[PDB]
Amino acid sequence: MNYVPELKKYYKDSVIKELVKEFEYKSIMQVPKLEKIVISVGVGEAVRNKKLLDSAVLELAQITGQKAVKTKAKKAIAGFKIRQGQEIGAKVTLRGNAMYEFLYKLIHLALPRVKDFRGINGDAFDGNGNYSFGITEQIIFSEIDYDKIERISGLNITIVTTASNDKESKALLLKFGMPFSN
Amino acid sequence: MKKIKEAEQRKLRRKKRIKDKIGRGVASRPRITVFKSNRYFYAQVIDDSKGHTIASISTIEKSLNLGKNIDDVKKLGEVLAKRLKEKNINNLIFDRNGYKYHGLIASFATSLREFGINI
Amino acid sequence: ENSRVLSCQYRSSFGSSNARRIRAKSEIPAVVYGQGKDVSHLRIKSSEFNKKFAKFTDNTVLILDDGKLERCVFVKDAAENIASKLIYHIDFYEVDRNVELEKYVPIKLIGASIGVKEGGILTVLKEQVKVRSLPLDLPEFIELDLTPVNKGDSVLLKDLVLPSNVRLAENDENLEVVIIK
Amino acid sequence: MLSPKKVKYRKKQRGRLSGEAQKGNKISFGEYGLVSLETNFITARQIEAARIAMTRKIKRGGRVWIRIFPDIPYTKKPAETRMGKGKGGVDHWNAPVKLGTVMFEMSGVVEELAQEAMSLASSKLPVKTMFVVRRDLR
Amino acid sequence: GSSKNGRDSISKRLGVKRSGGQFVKAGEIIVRQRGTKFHKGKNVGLGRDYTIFALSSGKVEFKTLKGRKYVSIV
Amino acid sequence: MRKDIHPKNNLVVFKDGSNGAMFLTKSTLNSKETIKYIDGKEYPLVTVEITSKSHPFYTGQQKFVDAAGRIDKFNKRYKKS
RNA sequence: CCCUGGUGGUUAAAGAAAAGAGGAAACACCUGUUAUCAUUCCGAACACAGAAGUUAAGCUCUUAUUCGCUGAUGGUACUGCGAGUUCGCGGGAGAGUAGGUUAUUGCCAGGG
Repeated sequence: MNYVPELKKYYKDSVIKELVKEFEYKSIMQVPKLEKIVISVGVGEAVRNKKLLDSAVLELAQITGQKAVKTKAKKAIAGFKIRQGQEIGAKVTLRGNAMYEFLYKLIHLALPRVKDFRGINGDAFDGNGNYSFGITEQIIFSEIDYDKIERISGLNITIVTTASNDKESKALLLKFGMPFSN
Repeated sequence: MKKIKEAEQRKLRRKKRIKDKIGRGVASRPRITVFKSNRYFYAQVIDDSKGHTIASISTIEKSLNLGKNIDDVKKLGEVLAKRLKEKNINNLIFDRNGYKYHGLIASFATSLREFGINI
Repeated sequence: ENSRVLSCQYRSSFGSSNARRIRAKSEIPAVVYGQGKDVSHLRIKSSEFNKKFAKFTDNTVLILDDGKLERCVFVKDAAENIASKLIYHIDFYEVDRNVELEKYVPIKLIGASIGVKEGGILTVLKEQVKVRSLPLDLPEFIELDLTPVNKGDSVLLKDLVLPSNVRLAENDENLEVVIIK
Repeated sequence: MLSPKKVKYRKKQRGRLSGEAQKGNKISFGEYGLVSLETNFITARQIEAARIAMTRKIKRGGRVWIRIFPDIPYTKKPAETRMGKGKGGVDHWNAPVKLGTVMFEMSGVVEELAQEAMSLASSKLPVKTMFVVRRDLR
Repeated sequence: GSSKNGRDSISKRLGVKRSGGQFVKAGEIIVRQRGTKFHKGKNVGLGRDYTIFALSSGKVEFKTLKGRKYVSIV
Repeated sequence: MRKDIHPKNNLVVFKDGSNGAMFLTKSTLNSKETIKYIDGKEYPLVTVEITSKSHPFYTGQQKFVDAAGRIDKFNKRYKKS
């Protein structure tokens, strides 16, 4: 059995058809879809505290399911007293089935558990179908336990879509039921 | 758009570097190049002193009726060896042609090897 | 009509020294190109050119007669030495005499406007206007008197009184050429 | 004064300056120009003396454009020294002008007043000059 | 106040040693250079310091492709 | 991939305590309790108190208490002078 | 032979952008990650296994040359030599102008 995420089932069985009708696309897979979700977290203070970076990496692992990579400093800078090549950030890429499952978990479970959650700004679009927005308290995810955290942390989420514009991606996200603050 | 374009560009860069690392082929020891489509598998033997294809083979050839598996390319390499021996070429230089020497190409090359072709 | 005619004769010298000798003989080397023809190399009388076209603009058009043919040419270029007031080459761009064509033509402002007299502000939005005519009838520059233009008045493009066979070509007919606010 | 605010190199070699001008030799921003009839160097300070003359003569009538900027150091050894050490030190700044450089341009005023003002300017420069109207407009 | 500088290295005598169209035999030096000012074509080789030398007897030739100069022996 | 650096992903059924909706979602969280999903398949059940359809943002919207009707509240008591 | 794909040769960009056209075969998209294989996380790429669907993109062709690139003929600068002196003989740009340009071709495989 090719086990399939419920999001993938929902997409393939409805969303393709509604978007074809709604945007008069000539051929079927002119329809937008999702290629990757990038979860990033920038801990510049890790240059003092290694525990911060280790905790962030581990908490990302529990949140998603796959291990993270610690990015390095592209350029040595003094304003943040950064030496080139130091460990500064940590990111995870989600694709395919894991991507769909994580987005389902997020939209239905973790966005609800945010303090004063009143939707998400439906305008954080880079003009090319890529939607990036932040979450300040990772504790919204029930996966991580409260006691073991060493410092409350946030993280940025970027959703990359095959769409050529923002309208297409916003329509796809709305069909997915993404709680945009509107 | 740009992603497919850059994938193509990387393939071309690899191909070019491979070519001038292995050098050109001569009538004594010509060059064997391959091409791996989503459906088929092609091989050509080229003499660059003329730009001429001395011999060639592919899975499109109906009579062979091979597939696109390791087994099939093993048999295809056997056929290529027997076709080249009658044209008395035993030394070849193996242009992997932008691919990585592994899997299907590994089996192809080793099959040319067990039957007296110097690659 | 003569004052738009220019006499030339062909030259076959083609050298720096040769051109210097010609200009010493008080003529001007010149070339004519356009309409896909072979370039014509010729020479012009400097005194005649000075007398007739002492005020030539990019939009001046004239007639070249080699005694055997007539050509309608724009003065595409003229290599002038300012210190010695010396022309030392002319480029003539030929056009078809009967083909309507466009060209930006500058404006010339005359009169003292009542609005500016009384406290108006000149703002010359447009320094030129796209007009349309056969080559021989293109206006050298289009005049505009501001005297009746009072305060808070802009000049419409149709308001420009125009020579006979000259016609407006601007896509925006209602744009303002000069305003007095 | 008029002087560059930053230089790659503080001192540069005195070339030989010759030939007429093949560029910057046409009236561009104005109505009347002050062409030179020689090839020489115009110091920044003579430049600003001529500029004061023109601007003061013009009672707000129009605008003045300066078509040269010095940017060339002129070094001079200390007063009493011998020929030893080398390349003493920048003293003042020179601009290069060739026969045919427009060098100065004026807008707005009547031709007579412009000609007067610009002879008043020419009285303070080290080169022969000529006042030119556009010679293709009026 | 003396001169702060005045210091120059020995000239290295770079440049093309055999002109295009000349006849060379194996091993000749053709160009001495820093960097591939001229690149290698057929029948020549590049030393560890980018010297151009002839792998066989022949006649030098320079070609130009996309603005880069190539040296060959034909 | 290589396989030694990943937490054990597991299919998990998340049960809302409020609406009763259940979500099938591959969570790395080991749940002590097991539930028979609609599909006859056993999955670790995690009970979560707040979920998608029971948003105080989707369905139960904001309760604007005593903001605009300030005039009304002052009228109803202190208006009889 | 032509189309398609692969691989060269001759160099001027054989460059990108936008619009339109197709897809039999071929190419590509595309599908799954299970086996060997790969990533400083990710089947994205690489790799293996295949034929549900499509010209949408890549690709080929057609466009106003939209950007780029290329660019004469004359003239000028400059220059070798000269008992002609700003002159005598020879060589001759760059920039600009009129334009031009969305390659051509060899032999291998498939079928027209």
